[PDB]
Amino acid sequence: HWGYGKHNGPEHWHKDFPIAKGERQSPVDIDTHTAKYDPSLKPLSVSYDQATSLRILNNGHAFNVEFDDSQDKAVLKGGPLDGTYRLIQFHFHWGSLDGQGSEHTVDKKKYAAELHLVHWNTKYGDFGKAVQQPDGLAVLGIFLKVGSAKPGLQKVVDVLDSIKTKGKSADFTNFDPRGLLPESLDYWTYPGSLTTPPLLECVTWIVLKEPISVSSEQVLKFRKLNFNGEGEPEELMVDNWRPAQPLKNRQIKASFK
Ligand SMILES: O=C1Nc2c(Cl)cccc2S(=O)(=O)N1
Ligand SMILES: O=C1Nc2c(Cl)cccc2S(=O)(=O)N1
Ligand SMILES: [Zn+2]
Repeated sequence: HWGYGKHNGPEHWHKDFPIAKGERQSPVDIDTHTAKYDPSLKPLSVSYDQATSLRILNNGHAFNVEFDDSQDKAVLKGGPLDGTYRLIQFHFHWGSLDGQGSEHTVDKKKYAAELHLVHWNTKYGDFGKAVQQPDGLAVLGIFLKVGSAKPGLQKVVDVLDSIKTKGKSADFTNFDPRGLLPESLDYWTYPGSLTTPPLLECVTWIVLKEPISVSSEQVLKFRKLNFNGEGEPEELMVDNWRPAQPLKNRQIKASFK
């Protein structure tokens, strides 16, 4: 099964998922000098006030905080998007060391981690239908650097002990994802894909320019999670990131000068 090890990692994924070598794969390096300001891009609208978190799951690849997406409660609109996209889950990718972990890079710089807030286009009715469409998902990507703690992350950090191993879940209600956002919503955007199998080319990527700061202790706790199930040999959940993929025939657009 695919993963992040030497014998099942990103360089192997194309054998089961040939779209891994496709025309709009993610992540990519964001070359800040080549991204063009697009004055027709609108401000992002992030409307998370009525978000209903439900559960946190270790799925063997990351941990996902899942939301009730059966109504328009937490939605992303505006920016490059047409229509309304509903928040379904968020998760992170992170490194074994503070010098790596993000999937997107900025002028080849790797951040310590990257947050993905995953939303699906309500015109397709459900997430499974949306991933079959070129405009089915919008993923809001936020970089994490190590410095001061992020207060709004701590409730996530403190439940990770209860979902150490693959397949474990825990109740995770009343979590407010607004506490994970930076001050500015300036962003880069481009068309891409899921960054794990099935690698479907269904994502409008919206990557915020401003990172959030998390503490060394917060990210150290991410690194105590396990890829393995309970009662299996312990393999720390670290370096669960895909490296940058060829940009090919795409342009990255900036919302800001
Ligand atoms: O600014 C840069 N940051 C890097 C990081 Cl964070 C990791 C690897 C390579 C680079 S880089 O040297 O290409 N230039
Ligand atoms: O690793 C990732 N896997 C995803 C899956 Cl499986 C579903 C949707 C969005 C993502 S993601 O591209 O945001 N990052
Ligand atoms: Zn992701």
